[PDB]
Amino acid sequence: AEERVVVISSSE
Amino acid sequence: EYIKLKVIGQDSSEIHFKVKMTTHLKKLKESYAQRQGVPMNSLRFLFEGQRIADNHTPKELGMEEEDVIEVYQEQ
Repeated sequence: AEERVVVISSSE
Repeated sequence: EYIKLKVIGQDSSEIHFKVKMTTHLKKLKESYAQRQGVPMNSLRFLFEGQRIADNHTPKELGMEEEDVIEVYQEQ
């Protein structure tokens, strides 16, 4: 598996 | 400030999340469940063995860069 980085936005 | 958290799954796979220190971790839980293709409520998310609440922030839990979250099946 490759590296997976998810950016979580600040809007909720 | 953002930090990168490592989420370790039941099968030892990893997804990392860049999360703002003030973001409620509900958002990470939703994203992880979406990417695993399972309902968010089938999972429990633990930091140092303690359950992460929807409205916990990384700041409240004292999380730091490269801290680990573990995902288990809900009991």
